[PDB]
Amino acid sequence: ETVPVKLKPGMDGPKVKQWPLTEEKIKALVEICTEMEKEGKISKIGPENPYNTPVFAIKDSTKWRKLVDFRELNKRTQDFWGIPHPAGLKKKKSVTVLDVGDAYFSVPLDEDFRKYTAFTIPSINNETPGIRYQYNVLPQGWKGSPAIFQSSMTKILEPFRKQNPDIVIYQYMDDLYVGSDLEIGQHRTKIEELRQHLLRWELHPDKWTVQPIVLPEKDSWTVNDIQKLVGKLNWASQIYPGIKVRQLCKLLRGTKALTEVIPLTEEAELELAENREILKEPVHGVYYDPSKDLIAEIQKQGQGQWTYQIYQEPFKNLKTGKYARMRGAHTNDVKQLTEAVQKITTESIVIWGKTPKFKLPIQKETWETWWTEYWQATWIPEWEFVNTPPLVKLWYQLEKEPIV
Amino acid sequence: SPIETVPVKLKPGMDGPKVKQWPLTEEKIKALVEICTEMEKEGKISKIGPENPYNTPVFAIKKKTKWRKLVDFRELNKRTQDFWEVQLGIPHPAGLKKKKSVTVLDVGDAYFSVPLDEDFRKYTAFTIPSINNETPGIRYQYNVLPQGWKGSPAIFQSSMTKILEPFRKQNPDIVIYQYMDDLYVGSDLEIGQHRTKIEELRQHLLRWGLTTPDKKHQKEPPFLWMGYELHPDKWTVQPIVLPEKDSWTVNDIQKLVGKLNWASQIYPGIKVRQLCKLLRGTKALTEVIPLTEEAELELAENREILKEPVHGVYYDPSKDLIAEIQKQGQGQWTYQIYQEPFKNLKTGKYARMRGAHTNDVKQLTEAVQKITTESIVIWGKTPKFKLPIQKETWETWWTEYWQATWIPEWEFVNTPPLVKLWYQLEKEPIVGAETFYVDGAANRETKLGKAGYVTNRGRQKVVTLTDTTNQKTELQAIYLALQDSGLEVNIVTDSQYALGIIQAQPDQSESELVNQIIEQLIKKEKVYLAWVPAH
Ligand SMILES: CC(C)c1c(OC#CC2CC2)c2cc(F)ccc2[nH]c1=O
Repeated sequence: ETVPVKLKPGMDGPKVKQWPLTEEKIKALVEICTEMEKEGKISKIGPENPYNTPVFAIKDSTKWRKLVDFRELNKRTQDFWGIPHPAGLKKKKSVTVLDVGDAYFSVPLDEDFRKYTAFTIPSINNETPGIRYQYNVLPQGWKGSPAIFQSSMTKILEPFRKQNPDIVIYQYMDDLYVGSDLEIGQHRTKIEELRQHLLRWELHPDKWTVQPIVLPEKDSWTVNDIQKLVGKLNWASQIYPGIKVRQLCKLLRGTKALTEVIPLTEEAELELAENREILKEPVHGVYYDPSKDLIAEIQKQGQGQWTYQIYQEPFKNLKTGKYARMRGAHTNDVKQLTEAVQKITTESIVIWGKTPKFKLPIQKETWETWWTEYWQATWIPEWEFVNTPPLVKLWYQLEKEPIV
Repeated sequence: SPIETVPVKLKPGMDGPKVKQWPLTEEKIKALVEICTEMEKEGKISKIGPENPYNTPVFAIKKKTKWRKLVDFRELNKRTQDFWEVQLGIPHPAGLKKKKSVTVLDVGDAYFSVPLDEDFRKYTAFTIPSINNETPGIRYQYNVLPQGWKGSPAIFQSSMTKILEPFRKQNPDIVIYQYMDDLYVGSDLEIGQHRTKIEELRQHLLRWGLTTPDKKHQKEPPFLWMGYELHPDKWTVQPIVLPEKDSWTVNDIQKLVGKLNWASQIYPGIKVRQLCKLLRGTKALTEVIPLTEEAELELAENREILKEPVHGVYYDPSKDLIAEIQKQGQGQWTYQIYQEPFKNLKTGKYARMRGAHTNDVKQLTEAVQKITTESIVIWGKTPKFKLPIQKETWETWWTEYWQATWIPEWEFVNTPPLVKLWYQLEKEPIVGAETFYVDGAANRETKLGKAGYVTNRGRQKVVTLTDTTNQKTELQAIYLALQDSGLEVNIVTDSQYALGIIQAQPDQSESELVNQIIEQLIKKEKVYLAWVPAH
């Protein structure tokens, strides 16, 4: 049967415009839609339906997959107060994700809500009217879906959860994250055991280390060196108030050549040591607030490197990290970025079970024109475009990297 | 017609219009009476009575000279629900495929050929007045899509789509384009074959109540489409005419600049610098400004350029897609997309985007992205690019810029001027070079400040400025530093904005000052900027 879903009090259906798609992207979407059409999952609609949601095609695979941007619809969809986050997921040696998105087509969607799921397939050079459809079943990418399908979901799962009670199973949107301490083989053999089970109807969290800030060291220091140091530390004091640059800043008294060498007074040398001590650990009193938005900022470090911080309150980070381009992205910033965004967001999900709000160091036009070409996740986080403060970068560029 | 009606409802709990009937003369009335008795029988409208509280004002106008009629749905419309947008994105000539034959059927009384949602009909009610407010006037309502009603166009095109679904499938090698009341039909069949099919189509329409003629109103190539004349083989640009007068008003000069500006896209060389100039301090649209010699000149160079025939080719899916760009001056770019040399599909240029502070590579980038999007639309593919920038320049810039950026597959083409970096701040302090410790300080309220420097070498200076601001001094400090130093300099500052220049190294800004500093930066052989915390 169908449960009566509605929109949040006084909210109207999305009416987001379809962004231009590639030829190959459309050809696949039409294919994909005619099938679903036939299969009864979707039905063409008229002009009397004024709503719309963007759609696109993504690919690990070579068959194309259909992806709908239900961000607007979701935000407008009533709430259902799902599954409480399993604090333990983060402490697993290895987690694997699975796309249980296909399970929804099975359940029908309240007839009175369908109109809001409208989406449109564009036509090159607009030589054809777009192809309007709407859903008859639970849509992949909608929040109401995993929910409405919860009873059925849990149901099917138990038998495995019990055969394997050392394994953790978490559901976000269309995904399923399975975490166990087993060894790679025994793990993946046990997952396929889970796939099989599911069909009859590689993350490693514990390795994500919290990385510190390492301050340079030198045989000799120059006016510039100290100056750069002072700049970073001063900023850094916004996090650790104990940090002090008074003795150092004294060594900076005088109009001398940037390249000149300055001897470090013992006072200064202590001050530096005292600062290295402070930075040796994350700042105290930072705890995640579930009733507060999660935020992720990213900085482009250059040479394919990227740094990020996930926080909720300025300077009170919950996690910080680096990202190095993946083999292949060599001449593409956008690829690294989207790839990076996807990563962070999974960790985010894996840890607090919710996607963060992003601040991306890219221009809106550039992002919007190409992020889809490198997107792979079923979900889509929220984002905003910004200008990276020259200092925020400089500080985190300072983070510590392995010995080898 | 036997086409299923589209369910229509009024905006959120509102009510149908109840505007009173404008008073007319015995003459305008007898006309509307005539016309309406016709429509009454053609089945388009129906005589109703006192059951209906709704009403819209009907009018009587003579066109170029029989008495016609006009109904004003302004109200009904503003009360009618919303529909999904009607083709706002139309095709662009360069996106069309060439065809053996192309026909344009002018679907007649399109609107009035489609059934109105019976439920909604009541709202369309209107009334034919009596001789100077006598006894009750004649009352009707529409049973088909009304000319001028909000939901019409949207509802008509759907109907047209439903109706073409069969034929289309059945005639893959036949391509149709619906737009307004026109049907553009092309194909690569043989002229007779074409003719036959057209007629088969034409008849198909009739089977649903679509009159579409042949013989009289029948349109004939080329075809006028937003500034172009379209031929099946190629397209050509509607030759644009600039009037010659001895009295130009502002209005005249703006509209002129307008048409010229449009011409800039297609035609190479169009300029309006001197024309725009004439608008300076104008006191009235009707004002008469005399064209300077300079204006009279370019106006002349433009008339000549515009008397050149610019023709183009259509999209061939089996050939590469190429786009080449030129930097016609700072912040201005020209591009042309073609497949076979010199046979352009489309061309165009981007106005000097006067930003707060960027550089040519970034700007080049943006032009590339605008194009890319355009293309994705027109051809659902993106072009291979030919850019006037060395691949080495690119690599150096991009790989170090603080912001994510990209350029799809592109190739270098040396068609000067090339785009290049005007300078590059040193990565490390310059050994040997003089060090300038700069500082600017101004009273934001009295706008009185000073700016100066002191080098490790003993040089020093200070200048007092009136009607300035702190940021300005800060910059002027840096400006004098650059001015008074050799070809290699080291400059330290506590200016947060200088920290910006360091990260973006802009080669053009909104501020003349920043501009000046740039001109200086460009001049040194080596410069290392260092920012240090203030106070
Ligand atoms: C069927 C459509 C898309 C089509 C044409 O119809 C059309 C149209 C609107 C003016 C754009 C068309 C018209 C021409 F005058 C020349 C080439 C053409 N090639 C085509 O593929």
